[PDB]
Amino acid sequence: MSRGSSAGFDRHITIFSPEGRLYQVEYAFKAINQGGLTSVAVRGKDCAVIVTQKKVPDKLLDSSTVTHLFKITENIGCVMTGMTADSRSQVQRARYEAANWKYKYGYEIPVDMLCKRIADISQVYTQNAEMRPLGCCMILIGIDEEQGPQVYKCDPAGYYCGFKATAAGVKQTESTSFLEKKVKKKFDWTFEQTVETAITCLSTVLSIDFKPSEIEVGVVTVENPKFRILTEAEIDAHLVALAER
Amino acid sequence: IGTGYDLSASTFSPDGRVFQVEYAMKAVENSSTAIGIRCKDGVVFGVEKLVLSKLYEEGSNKRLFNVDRHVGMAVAGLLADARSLADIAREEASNFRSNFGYNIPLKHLADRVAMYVHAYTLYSAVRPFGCSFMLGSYSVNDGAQLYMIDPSGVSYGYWGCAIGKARQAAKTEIEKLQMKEMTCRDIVKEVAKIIYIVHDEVKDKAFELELSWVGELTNGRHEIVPKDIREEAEKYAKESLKE
Amino acid sequence: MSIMSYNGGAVMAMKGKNCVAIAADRRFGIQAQMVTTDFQKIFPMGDRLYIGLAGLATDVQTVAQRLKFRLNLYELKEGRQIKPYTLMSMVANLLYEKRFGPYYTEPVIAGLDPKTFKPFICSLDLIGCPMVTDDFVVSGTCAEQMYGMCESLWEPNMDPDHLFETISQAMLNAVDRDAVSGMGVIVHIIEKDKITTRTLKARMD
Amino acid sequence: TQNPMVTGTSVLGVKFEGGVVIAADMLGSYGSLARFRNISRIMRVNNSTMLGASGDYADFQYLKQVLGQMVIDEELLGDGHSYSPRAIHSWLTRAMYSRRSKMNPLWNTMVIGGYADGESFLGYVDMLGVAYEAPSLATGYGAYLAQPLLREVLEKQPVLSQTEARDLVERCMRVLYYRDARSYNRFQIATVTEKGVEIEGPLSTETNWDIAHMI
Amino acid sequence: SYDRAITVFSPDGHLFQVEYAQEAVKKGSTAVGVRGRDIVVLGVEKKSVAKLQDERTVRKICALDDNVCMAFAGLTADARIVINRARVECQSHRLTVEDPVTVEYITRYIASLKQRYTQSNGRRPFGISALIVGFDFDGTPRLYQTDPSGTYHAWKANAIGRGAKSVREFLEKNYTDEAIETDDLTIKLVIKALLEVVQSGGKNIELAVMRRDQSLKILNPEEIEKYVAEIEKEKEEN
Amino acid sequence: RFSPYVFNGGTILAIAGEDFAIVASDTRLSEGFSIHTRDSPKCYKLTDKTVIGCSGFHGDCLTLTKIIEARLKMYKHSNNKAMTTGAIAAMLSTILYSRRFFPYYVYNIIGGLDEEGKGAVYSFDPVGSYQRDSFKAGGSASAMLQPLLDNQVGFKNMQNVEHVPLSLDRAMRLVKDVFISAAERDVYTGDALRICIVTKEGIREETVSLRKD
Amino acid sequence: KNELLPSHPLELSEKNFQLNQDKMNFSTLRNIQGLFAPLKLQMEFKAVQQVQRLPFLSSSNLSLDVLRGNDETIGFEDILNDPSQSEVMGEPHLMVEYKLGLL
Amino acid sequence: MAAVSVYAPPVGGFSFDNCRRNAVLEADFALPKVRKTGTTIAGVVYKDGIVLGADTRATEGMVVADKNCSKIHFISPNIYCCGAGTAADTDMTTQLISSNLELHSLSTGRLPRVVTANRMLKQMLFRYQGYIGAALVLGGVDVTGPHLYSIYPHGSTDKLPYVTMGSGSLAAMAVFEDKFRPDMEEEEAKNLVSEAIAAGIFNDLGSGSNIDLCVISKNKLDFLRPYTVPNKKGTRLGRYRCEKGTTAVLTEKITPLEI
Amino acid sequence: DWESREVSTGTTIMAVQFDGGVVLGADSRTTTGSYIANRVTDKLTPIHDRIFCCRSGSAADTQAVADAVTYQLGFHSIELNEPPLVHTAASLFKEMCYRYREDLMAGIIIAGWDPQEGGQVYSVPMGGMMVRQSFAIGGSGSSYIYGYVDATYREGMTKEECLQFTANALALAMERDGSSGGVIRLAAIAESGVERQVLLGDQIPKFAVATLPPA
Repeated sequence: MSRGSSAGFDRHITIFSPEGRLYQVEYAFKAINQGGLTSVAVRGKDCAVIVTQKKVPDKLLDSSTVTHLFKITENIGCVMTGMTADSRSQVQRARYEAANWKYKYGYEIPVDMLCKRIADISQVYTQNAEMRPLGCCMILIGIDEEQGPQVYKCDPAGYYCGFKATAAGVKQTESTSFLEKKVKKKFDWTFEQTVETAITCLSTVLSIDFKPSEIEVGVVTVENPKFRILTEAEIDAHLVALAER
Repeated sequence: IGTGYDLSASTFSPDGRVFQVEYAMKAVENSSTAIGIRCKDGVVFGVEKLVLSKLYEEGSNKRLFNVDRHVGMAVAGLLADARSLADIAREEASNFRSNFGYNIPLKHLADRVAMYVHAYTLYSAVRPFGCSFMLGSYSVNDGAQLYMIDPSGVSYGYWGCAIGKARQAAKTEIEKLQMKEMTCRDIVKEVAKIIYIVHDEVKDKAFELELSWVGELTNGRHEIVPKDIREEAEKYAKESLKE
Repeated sequence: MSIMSYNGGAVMAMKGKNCVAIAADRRFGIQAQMVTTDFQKIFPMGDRLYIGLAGLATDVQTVAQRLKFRLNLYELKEGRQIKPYTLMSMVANLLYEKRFGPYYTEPVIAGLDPKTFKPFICSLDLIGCPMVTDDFVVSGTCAEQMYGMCESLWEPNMDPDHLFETISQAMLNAVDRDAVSGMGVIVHIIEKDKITTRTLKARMD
Repeated sequence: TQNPMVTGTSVLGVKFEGGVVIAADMLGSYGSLARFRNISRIMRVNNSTMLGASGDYADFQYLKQVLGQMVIDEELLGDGHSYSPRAIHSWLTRAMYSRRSKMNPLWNTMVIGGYADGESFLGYVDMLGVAYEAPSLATGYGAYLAQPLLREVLEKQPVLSQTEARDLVERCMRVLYYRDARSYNRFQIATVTEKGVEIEGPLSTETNWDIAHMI
Repeated sequence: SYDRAITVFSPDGHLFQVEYAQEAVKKGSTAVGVRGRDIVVLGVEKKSVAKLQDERTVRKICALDDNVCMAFAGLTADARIVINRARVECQSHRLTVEDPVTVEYITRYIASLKQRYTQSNGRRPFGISALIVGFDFDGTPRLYQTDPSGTYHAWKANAIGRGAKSVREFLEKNYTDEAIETDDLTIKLVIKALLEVVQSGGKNIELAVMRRDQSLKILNPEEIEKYVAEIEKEKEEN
Repeated sequence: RFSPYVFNGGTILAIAGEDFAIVASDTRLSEGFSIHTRDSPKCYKLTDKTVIGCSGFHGDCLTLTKIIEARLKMYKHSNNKAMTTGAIAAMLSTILYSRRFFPYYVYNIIGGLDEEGKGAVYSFDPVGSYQRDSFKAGGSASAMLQPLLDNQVGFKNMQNVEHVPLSLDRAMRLVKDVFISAAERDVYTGDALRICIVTKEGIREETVSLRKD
Repeated sequence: KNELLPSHPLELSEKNFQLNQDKMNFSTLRNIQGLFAPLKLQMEFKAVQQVQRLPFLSSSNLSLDVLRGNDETIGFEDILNDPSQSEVMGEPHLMVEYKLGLL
Repeated sequence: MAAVSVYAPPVGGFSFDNCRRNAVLEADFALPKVRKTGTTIAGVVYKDGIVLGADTRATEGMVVADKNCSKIHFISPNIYCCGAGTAADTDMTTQLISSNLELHSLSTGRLPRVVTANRMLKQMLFRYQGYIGAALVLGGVDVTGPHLYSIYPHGSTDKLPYVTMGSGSLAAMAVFEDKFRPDMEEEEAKNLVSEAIAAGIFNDLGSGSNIDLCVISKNKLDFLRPYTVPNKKGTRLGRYRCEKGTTAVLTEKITPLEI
Repeated sequence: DWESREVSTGTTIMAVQFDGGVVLGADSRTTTGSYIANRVTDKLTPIHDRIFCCRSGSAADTQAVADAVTYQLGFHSIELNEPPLVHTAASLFKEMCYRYREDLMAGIIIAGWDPQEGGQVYSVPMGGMMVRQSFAIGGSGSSYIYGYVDATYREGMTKEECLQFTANALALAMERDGSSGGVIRLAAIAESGVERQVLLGDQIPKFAVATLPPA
């Protein structure tokens, strides 16, 4: 780094710990937790759904601008958890990479490749001294031509694995446990079923019943591969359906 | 508290906080309050510009910048960083007009400048900007749009906000103000009233109120409030403060 | 005049039964004036491997030296004798590295496989175009004469000594009809047991 | 530029008491083909400067973009200063000279009108960088056809009025239309005065062909 | 600290890293060179006569050019780098100017190189002191001494390395015009100085002789021992 | 193709004297067979003791004059003194040779008082070579003007003649006559004659009308 | 010198192919994204290139390739001539000083 | 190592610092030729996939250099290309694009798409401004179905049911226009391509020798190198078999090689 | 024998604007010299969902420019989260053509529909100039139908009327122009969508030939 490498093992990204752990990556994960929100993504056999809690702090704040659901391309959308600025930067980088892939290869980038590129950039961040890992987490969704719905979460360390039900944020562990319980019980996993699973998982881990304005839901289905943001009325309808049954 | 983690912007604290960005936010808080209220017709700015000496000519260290024909800029925090970011925004808007042939949307310009600030906060060679600013514009299609950018690099639209020393008091005043139903004239009068209310004459000896607005009455073009209307707003603020 | 005709040159390689032969002329001259009658156009690129370069003499020498550099580095790194196909690929890469301004030479490679001892002959173009043919490969300013002689004379499964006879006759009759080629012919007969180097008597005109 | 491609015919400018008036046709010709018959070859730089170009229209658009951006930026500065027409003339001369020195010149001949501080300005900038100020100007075939009449009138009467200058410019436009294959009937009169830059709409010439029947 | 960074000035005004390079120079073996009338001779005291080692590969006296010589005391690798650079510059000068390289010119070049390496804190200074000696175009004998800092000085007789001070006092006490007049006198003076530096002497003496219009030649151990015997006989006579 | 240079005409002439340095030029800017303008003096004053005349390609002339002015300002800022005529001549030579492979198509004549108060005339070529002369003519009609200057000022080919020192009035009359002749025989000259007289008091500008084409 | 004049019209283009590609990418980002993306990528490239082998030793530039997107792309540049097999290597100190800007 | 004054590190990439030699030599008097292949390559899109065709004659100038040349190049297990024009240029282009597509498939883990190869080829060719002479017929069967492209050296492509390239392309394309059916059978497509290649062979001087075929389908890849042998050498009547001692030698150097 | 000819589109491109959309049209012939390399090519390259472009000139250059502009416009639309404007695509094409006017030749006209200004037609000929036209024709065969389109063009034409007009003009061009031929490809862009039709054989309008008996 231009300023200079730090002294302590946990004070710099590059130098290792006696075990060999990199404490700066773990602190980036702690920053992701510091984001303050929780995001849940569920993969079905017909659609992929991402649900995250929307918290407009002040009335003066315009709720329209407050959103963590961003679209990378017309068919791929993402939900970001962690620092807002870092998440925006990663979203811009993913958009640029997807556009470049489309330009160079003649077909839309798969979700797995998008996260692979993002994770490679993250690894580059964690290896050099000048830069620092981004304190945010990326969860990408999209319908593949042959593999169907795909959900991938994409972390500061550089891990780009894919999941049947992804969770990220403050309540990542509890959401993961709930989603594992639900997955162990294999339902039909229809569109509305996946939406209900995500919403009820988030409500259970947050111990609160959401109104239409407290969450934002983005969906992408096989029939409609375009990334779609659920309108507040549709979220309210889903919540009413959950309440009834 | 990040005792050994607050020296570089590329170092994470054990809890996951970059303390240099927070120190930049505090530096912004050190500055006098600058408020801006968005209404149906447009956006009106207002800054409590403290005069350090009577020697300075009126208008010195202006906190209101015209980054584009239709975009205003009310800045707080360090003045030098404010000027630098204003120049960056001017280059961005110039470039958008040159390339796509039409005025840059307010949201896009806010995103560009916010990402510039975030990029500056990313590395250790450079330090995070010590200023926060408000980008506001009005258009016939886009409508009245007000945005605020934090030294961290966020970009959130507002119906009204404040940055500086008395941020919370101004925010409460704007909260109890019903901006969505008032015109630009009433909005500028209330902005002057709020600025006078939040000003602390004890700690701060004196200040000069700078007012600018962009809206339909200005034909979607940012400009300083005319001297007559500004004087009327100052008189109304004086009357409100007296009672 | 053609750049190849500036220095002349004529290299031929032929294949027999478990044996390969390569021959070249020994004339070096600027345009029409002769200088030396001992110029070397065939360079050893291994025990049972030779490469013959015809064309501009300076380009011939530069290509041979650079190829030897790359070959030595390759053999040191791998620790094994290079294969004829690998040598052909290396020559093609070397020539294509100078595609837009080329090395004015058309190398031909003849040798036996270091392991299988299978004859291998190939010819390269100006910019490194591989061309492997089981019958023969020729290169030089007398390509037409060499082609005619080889087509009229070559037979499958030639006995080493008679393979030498055939290649020597073809080269002699081809160079005797070319003005900028001749002044002696050198023939290398490469077999697994041994290699025979022979210099023929030719018209010094 | 290397291939002029779509070109302009000619721009005529003359200064009167109170400002300057310039005129140009609305035609952009690919070769001898008219093709584009509604383009405008006159731009308003600022409230006291005008500009007309003859040559590659793409280069004219590039200069339009650049000059508009400079004017917008200076207005944003809001320091109470304005680009005088002489300053724009000097900047254009420098830009053209630099492009010429780079062996990639802009193929337009530019006429710069203006009126600042009670002084009429009329500038000429060529492809190479030849710059000068004259009471009357004309580019392309203008310098051969219209310039004679303008110079004769001016050397007869040193100072003209707005109406006199407009009538003289209209007569010059008529002559150019009569005796120039790249000219067009529709033209555009632009005048700059104390009020500001005023660009008139498409105007046509009064054609006369009695000599056709005379033979 | 002040003594760790080359660029940082100490409060007194010292660049302590340059002085530490000078200390490293002092750690090196003694090198002695004197100047005489049409005779310039160098001498280096070998630290130890290491058996099973080729003396040719560890020589301390080298020839920058046909008319210039150089001996060093300090880090051997730095000396080799500086010698190669000096030879390259000598040839470049003989190319561009066509005239034989003056001792002043090459000494200035070496000093400039050392100073440039002292410039930045990223690069450490060359830890060597060089005794550049030779003849100019007119044949005037010239002896010079450079330092890691980048300062060069002409000397009638100088010693560098360990025990440099004592040898310098010896030379100052025993430098006379008569000794300079006779080439054998200068050679004997250098032998005596080096024998004062190291008691054992003999095989440890590495002496090189350069005369007018004659290339550098290193006397074999036979000649060195002959001169040592001459010095011993002279001492015995007294 | 593209031709970076065109000939815009123009004739310059400088005469040196004991206490004066006349720099005269015409005002005809003509490209091709047409006249761009009838008012464009080719002589530009640099300092109070130096006036430079530029003829040839107008764009190069303007650029060179602007560069000379900028360099004069830089010299004044650095050395805290105004550049002398000889210094200006040397700097102009260096500038001209700087663009040697893309030469300025400018004929430069520097006329002004030196440090001793004597008229100094420096003639330049497009490449940059220069020398000090007592009188010189440049531009389109240089060949026409020079012989009479040699005959009269130099008193060449004049047997049994009195070498009277060149007075100011005689110099002005000679300049007017030579430029009248040039307008008569050279199509690139006429309209007006700008005369810049550089004396210790200052620079005086005189305009004399010439016959139009 | 005449070396400044390209021998081939394509030579000047392909000699700076990587530089031109980076310039085009920066121009596209800056047209669309804004000033932040080119500046960010420039700092990233400077940081990765600042750490590598000394000039006389061939560097891998793995992080630079990953950032530039060439980690999985091969062109004629990578194969035709190997920087490892330079065939021409100057003095180590001379090359280091040249890179440092001293010469 | 090198000798004195080598400052810049080695610059990877093409080396064009060799055309001054070419200019000097041409000025001295009047360039040698390279194999242009005198090609006739054709391909069709039938019901199940792609059928490619090519000849096996490579011509240097007006003399047959190679009588058996493989002009159908491998790009991927499901994608193949045919080369026309400068032989070395097509070979290197196809090899480079094949390696890039192999890397892309390894990274993705799925079969490469024909559109990707077409995009890479055309982008590179445009980058080189047609200086690389690569007349290419690209065909393959990806997940989206069979695709056939015709890529020109300058970097222009076109997706068509049948394309022809090379000097003998006109005869093959005339045969196609005469006897083309939408949704042909495998045998019908093979026959049509073989007839087109044979017409090009027998009507174009640059084309000749044998006929190459490559049947690409979603099920199998059928590369048929000696598909047909229309032209063959005649029997040699007289025997010119040189006997031992026919040729006179001057020097003898027997060098045994250790085994 | 007949090689070394850069494949040029040799199109007759046409774009007519109606109320609430634009009608696009072009032939399908690309000739490498005089040989028809492709007779059913698609000259209407879509830039976005509701924006198309017509390519005239060098095939490779137009294809590369179209691909680059499509990439840039897609990225820009994703960034702005709004449907792209036709003027934005026209500006991108103009910038690309003007930057490399001396390197590539590409006569491209851009037509489409956006929510703000509705159906728009922009022409970007060689040189890099951009102008909005109610109807724009380009390519080698456009010269033979300039008078026809000038005479037979009306204001307020309906969608079907514009389609018929484009078909007639294009068919005349193909009949007269040797470089033009094949089939007529039409693309009517409106708010609802883009519907494309191909006219072949008898569908192509037929115009009676003189067929003078003595000839």
